[PDB]
Amino acid sequence: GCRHVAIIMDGNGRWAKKQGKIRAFGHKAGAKSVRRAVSFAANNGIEALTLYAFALDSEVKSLHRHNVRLRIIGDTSFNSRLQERIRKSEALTAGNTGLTLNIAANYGGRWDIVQGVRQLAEKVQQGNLQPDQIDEEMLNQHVCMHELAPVDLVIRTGGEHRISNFLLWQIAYAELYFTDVLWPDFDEQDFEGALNAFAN
Amino acid sequence: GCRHVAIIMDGNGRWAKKQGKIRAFGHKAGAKSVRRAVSFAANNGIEALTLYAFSSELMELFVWALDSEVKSLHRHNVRLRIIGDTSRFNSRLQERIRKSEALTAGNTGLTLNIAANYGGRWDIVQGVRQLAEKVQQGNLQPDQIDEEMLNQHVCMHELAPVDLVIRTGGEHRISNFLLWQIAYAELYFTDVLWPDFDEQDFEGALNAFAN
Ligand SMILES: O=C(Nc1cccc(Oc2ccc(C(=O)O)c(C(=O)O)c2)c1)c1ccc(-c2ccccc2)cc1
Ligand SMILES: O=C(Nc1cccc(Oc2ccc(C(=O)O)c(C(=O)O)c2)c1)c1ccc(-c2ccccc2)cc1
Repeated sequence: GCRHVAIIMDGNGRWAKKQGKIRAFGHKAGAKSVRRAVSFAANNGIEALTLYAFALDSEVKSLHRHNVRLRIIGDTSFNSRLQERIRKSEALTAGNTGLTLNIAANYGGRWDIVQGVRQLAEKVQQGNLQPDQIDEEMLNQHVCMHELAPVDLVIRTGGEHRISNFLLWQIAYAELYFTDVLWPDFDEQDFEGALNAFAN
Repeated sequence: GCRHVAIIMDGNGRWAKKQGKIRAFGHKAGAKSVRRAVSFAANNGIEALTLYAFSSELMELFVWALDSEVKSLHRHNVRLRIIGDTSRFNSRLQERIRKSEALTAGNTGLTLNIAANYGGRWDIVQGVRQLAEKVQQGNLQPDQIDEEMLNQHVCMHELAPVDLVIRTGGEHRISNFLLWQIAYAELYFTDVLWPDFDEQDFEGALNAFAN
């Protein structure tokens, strides 16, 4: 019963340079693998896919047309026009009922926790909330994706075995799956394999 | 070149099940493997070792270890720390904890951290609450609260960062152990059950980290 999958997409650059091709060539194949993995998730009743990449404006109409709700997690506070274009893609797809897609942009798991500290750190400095009252269930309501299904499964491609300051709070009970396959190569069968690991 | 290792010790019960023995046999065997992992770490230049048992489904009866192992660890120059929500506990064994720490705090060999009802989420909530008082006490502008700062209020802030997390026993989860602290740590999962995790398995992990 897997509902929320998070992916550290790695090996974009490696994959390209192995073929004697540039940094961007990998990111075009990487963008194609992203889509691949998005249909796969939508078609298998995954409710939430969170992608970490460690311009989108050309994917938006396509994602909208595929019933995908687009949300950006991270520190965007980015030049003012871009921030408004991000809001416009969010709003556009806000009514969609299919897969929820979260793209990490200048995101950090520690930053995420911080942000949430401060939402409470002035829910206090306006005598609204007691230190004593501060608990987990609370702080959780103030971290990214608290409205979404809890993260079940975290996938990292590219062969490294670390979280690298992707989700920290959210991954307390997630399954963690590391494959050497580089992101541009990661396909439906790679994805199913991770899903079966969860299932066992 | 790895300074701080944290270990989720799992597979004690499966280890005994395998031989048709009750859980308790595995626990006794796991106790031995802990001693073995503590020596290894002291004699292989590790500065800090952080140990988290893992149930899930008798755990308390880490009182046994506290009462039986402390004076030996002191003699071996091991600095003993208990991390976790201990406020929960009975007064008298809260004192035993406090007295074991006081005994060993000036030891300059291995720092040994023992997780007792620890949760990575609890750790963070605790760090925060400290700050949330520092706000309702003047002192601190919430403008000011950043990563460096909350870091200083989570467990083990005064030690080298966690470099390597080992989890034995087959499962691929943190299970709410360290969270904030494992941000950049290497994660190492082996199917060896804890009672069988020896020097050679620990060496494998350290050699894996080194690349
Ligand atoms: O608790 C410690 N080790 C330990 C070993 C074995 C089992 C175990 O708990 C389990 C695990 C699995 C199961 C199951 O069912 O799988 C069960 C069950 O359900 O009964 C119980 C815990 C420990 C205690 C104290 C120190 C220490 C303290 C102070 C100073 C120095 C060191 C270090 C480690
Ligand atoms: O770690 C435990 N004991 C222990 C004692 C003394 C030294 C020591 O490690 C060192 C450090 C430095 C040196 C050195 O400097 O050489 C040496 C060396 O000389 O080999 C050895 C380890 C322990 C912890 C928990 C349980 C337990 C768990 C659950 C239930 C019951 C018991 C059992 C044993």
